[PDB]
Amino acid sequence: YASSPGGVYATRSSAVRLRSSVPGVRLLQDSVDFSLADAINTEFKNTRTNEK
Amino acid sequence: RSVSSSSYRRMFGGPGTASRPSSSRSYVTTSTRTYSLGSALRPSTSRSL
Repeated sequence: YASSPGGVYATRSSAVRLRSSVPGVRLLQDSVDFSLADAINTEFKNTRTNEK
Repeated sequence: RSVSSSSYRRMFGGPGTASRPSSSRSYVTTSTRTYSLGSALRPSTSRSL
């Protein structure tokens, strides 16, 4: 029943102030919570609940 | 006829370090210590008493 296995959270990293330019060729993320699909993973299983 | 170069082409260092920011990824990458309470979420007790 313990949260955060190993005591984990996103502790602040902050390094040497490297001024690289980065031209920023994006991976766009059409799964910025594709979430309608994971509510739908719960409904691919509510459809199983009604049939059952 | 000795060449008379001072600093002579301005004076400002070298081209030469625009201080590209060294982010603190010299820290340790975070401890992902999450936990799953996978047992108590099915309260397995004999009410047959």
